[PDB]
Amino acid sequence: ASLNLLQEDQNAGRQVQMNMLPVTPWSIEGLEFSHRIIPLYLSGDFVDYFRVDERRVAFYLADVSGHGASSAFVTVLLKFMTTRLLYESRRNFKPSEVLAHINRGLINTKLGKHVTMLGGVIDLEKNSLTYSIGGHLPLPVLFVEGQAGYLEGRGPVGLFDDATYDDRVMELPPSFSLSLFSDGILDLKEKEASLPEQVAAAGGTLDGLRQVFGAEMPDDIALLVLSRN
Amino acid sequence: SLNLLQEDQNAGRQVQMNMLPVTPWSIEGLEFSHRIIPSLYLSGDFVDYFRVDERRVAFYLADVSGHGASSAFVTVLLKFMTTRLLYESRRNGTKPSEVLAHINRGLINTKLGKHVTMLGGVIDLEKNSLTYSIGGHLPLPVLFVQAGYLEGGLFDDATYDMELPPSFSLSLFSDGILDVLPGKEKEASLPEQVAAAGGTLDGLRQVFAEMPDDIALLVLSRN
Ligand SMILES: [Mg+2]
Repeated sequence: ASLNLLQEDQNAGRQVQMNMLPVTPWSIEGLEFSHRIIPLYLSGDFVDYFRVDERRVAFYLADVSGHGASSAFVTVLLKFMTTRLLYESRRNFKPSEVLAHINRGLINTKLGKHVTMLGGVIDLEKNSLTYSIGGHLPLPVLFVEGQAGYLEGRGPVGLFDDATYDDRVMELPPSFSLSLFSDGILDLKEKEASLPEQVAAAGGTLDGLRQVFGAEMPDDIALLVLSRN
Repeated sequence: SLNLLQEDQNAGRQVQMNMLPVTPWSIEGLEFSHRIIPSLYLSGDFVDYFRVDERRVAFYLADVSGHGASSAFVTVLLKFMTTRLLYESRRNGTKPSEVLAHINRGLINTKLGKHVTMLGGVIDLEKNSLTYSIGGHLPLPVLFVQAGYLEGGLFDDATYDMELPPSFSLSLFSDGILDVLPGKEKEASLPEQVAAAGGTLDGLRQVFAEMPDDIALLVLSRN
């Protein structure tokens, strides 16, 4: 079947991204990392979290412009740049500077695609969380004791040559649950921004609640939940 | 259903159409021309060639494992690494094998089951010297003057490793070969033969399907 072969070609691209993303649930030093990406097979949403010298933990949720194959190639680039930077530190950092490097790579006529991502670096020893948002995507929702709210911040998404990126630091309670979301919200533009903050609270902050969803979605949907308690 | 996926597949095709240089493009007497014929829209075969301080020129022909979307992702990766390294290098410069190694380190460990097969070459315009470095088992480049092969990476190993005539025409080829003939070893001694008796230019490559494997060829000519 003609459709058969191209669908085989598409699932070869989906199968290839599954290996690229880390495993879940993955817990270290009390922090549990869990992600759920729901792709037309090839997604523009990609989440990645890696260990750094057992002292610093980094993670991000990125969504490339639109969806499908076109944007699926950019997620490949991001995973390369990130892991590469670590090795680039040599055998022998404000995240802002990372989103900047991510930015420079995109600008050089690289498919003319821009990615919106939320970057977060956590110091395990001093319970410090330094997050840097570069996109206009729905802010992160951290959860404490039955209540949740947005960690607000402004900006460029990496399509301008001048960074102008600003990142903020925040300390972590003994029991916390940060949640990162993609463009999809259905799971009034701004009356829909208040839903996630209230819905995430009232609902089980664990990924277990997020898994319950499994007719495709207009835009790719992907979430990352970091919790410790 | 199918029409939607077709429109998504065509998007990945148009993005790679601009990703590759224009043809034919000639500099200092050297004419670079390539012809990539995808089987399923998205191809694993990618060719690229760029200027380097107008003294040295780099070119390569890559074939990622298999074909389609899955392998199409790696080509974008190769395209980035190369143009980025030149921005990294700056003044000092410093070997096609050394770059074949930078590409090597990036792919392994960050990727599973998608190794690259490449024919690397850097030519010094000033002294008429071409430095070739092959890392894949793909069909050797076919020299043109009578033709002939040139003597010559998923593993952690890094074992990756000439004067040129006044008139010459080197040609790189993919793993795919259609000879419309009845005749592996005999099909490897034929390219050198068919390439000679046939017009060395892309002109002939332009005239002449689908799978099993994607087909792409790079032709560097000088006369
Ligand atoms: Mg999107």
